[PDB]
Amino acid sequence: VLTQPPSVSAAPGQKVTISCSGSSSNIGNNFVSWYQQRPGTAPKILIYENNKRPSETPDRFSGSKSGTSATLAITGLQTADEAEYYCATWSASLSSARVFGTGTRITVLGQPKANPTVTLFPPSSEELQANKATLVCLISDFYPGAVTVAWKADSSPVKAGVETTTPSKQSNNKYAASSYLSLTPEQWKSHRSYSCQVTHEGSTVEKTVAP
Amino acid sequence: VQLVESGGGVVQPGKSLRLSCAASRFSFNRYGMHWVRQAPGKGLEWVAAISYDGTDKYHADKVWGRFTISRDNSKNTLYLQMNSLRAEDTALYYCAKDLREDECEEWWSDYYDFGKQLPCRKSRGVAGIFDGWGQGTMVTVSSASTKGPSVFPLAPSSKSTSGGTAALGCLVKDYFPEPVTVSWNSGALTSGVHTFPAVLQSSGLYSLSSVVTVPSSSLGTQTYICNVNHKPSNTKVDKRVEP
Repeated sequence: VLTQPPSVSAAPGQKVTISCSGSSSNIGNNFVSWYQQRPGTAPKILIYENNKRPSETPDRFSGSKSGTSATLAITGLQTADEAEYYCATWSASLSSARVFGTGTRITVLGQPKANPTVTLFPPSSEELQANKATLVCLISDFYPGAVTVAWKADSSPVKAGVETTTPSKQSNNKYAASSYLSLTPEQWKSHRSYSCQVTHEGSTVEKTVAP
Repeated sequence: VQLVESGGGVVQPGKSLRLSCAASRFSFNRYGMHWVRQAPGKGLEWVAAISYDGTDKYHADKVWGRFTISRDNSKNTLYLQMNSLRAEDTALYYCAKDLREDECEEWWSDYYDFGKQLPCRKSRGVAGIFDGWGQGTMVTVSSASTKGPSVFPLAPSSKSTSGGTAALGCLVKDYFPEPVTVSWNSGALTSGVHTFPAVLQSSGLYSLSSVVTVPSSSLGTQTYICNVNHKPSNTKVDKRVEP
């Protein structure tokens, strides 16, 4: 369990922080390291053992830690920092996790933040007679391109049967994405509602449907 | 640090596969080695790890007793034997170097067996943090072949209407391979059209959906048809979407 914000952004040259929270089983008693995965390439080591900097890690990067939460800090935000950042914890000699973060996408803002417009379609009657149920969440016109999709039955979180795409760049230089929830007709008509919750830059949009 | 993964490809569930990693420009036999995977495009997932001498091994629970890690210090190569593959294992597999330069601090007091060498009793151990990374080798696991899409309508309704405009679309589900063309009313309807990129499901089959926004006043008088074409399966469908 290393929950970590999907999106972090700021104007050029501004300071930024990334959080990395979990339980006590991972960093309640261990060490945390950070990694930078840039688009179209493999991850690099950024920071290891809470706050140690390699030679070719710019001094703008710095790590911190407290309780069951780690924190990476970036100063003078620039294009070279646009990438995917993961925190990691290898307390392996005993237990697992053993796990990486979520993690976070850094973005230098070229325009104001745009929260996503969400539309949720229920299963078609044509599909239900084929003994199949599929809800469709359509996420569009958001910036920066990174969202968190959480599906709900009543209020229970469901994680089984979810398929979510990675964000894609629209023609208007914004982003889009879609999430599919596979279901059985029983489960569909059993619960009084199903919801599609999208979090983005601290804000959240929610849509719901029912039989 | 140079690391080169190899031995990935397409295989059906239940079959096996042997990955290799060629290490160079560092004292390979002094460092532990890690295998980690990354599905396109989710987060990182640690798979396995092995100590510098290969006596201590580690495996995640998802892969336990199904995957097995090994190494050959003689040839500076790392291996990962993957048996009984599943579609859940579909990912890009990286090998990674461990930061810690390990050493033997305590030996046993008898040779083995034969070969006349002394096994190490106690070591510093794996750190275990991933210093260097390779480019990764891609592994696909699915019994998915050519297959035509099932097209279901995404009907308009109160929940899809706002400000006089209504949203309606089509769901193109479970097809392989890529791509599919989706248009509306034989190309007459272009304004307000938005075709989202497909999702690659665990089954190895693709699914997408095309949605269009229209005046809700046009419903009942204007007909809307989504024209799907998947040339590989030679399927051409024109599904009429209605309330």
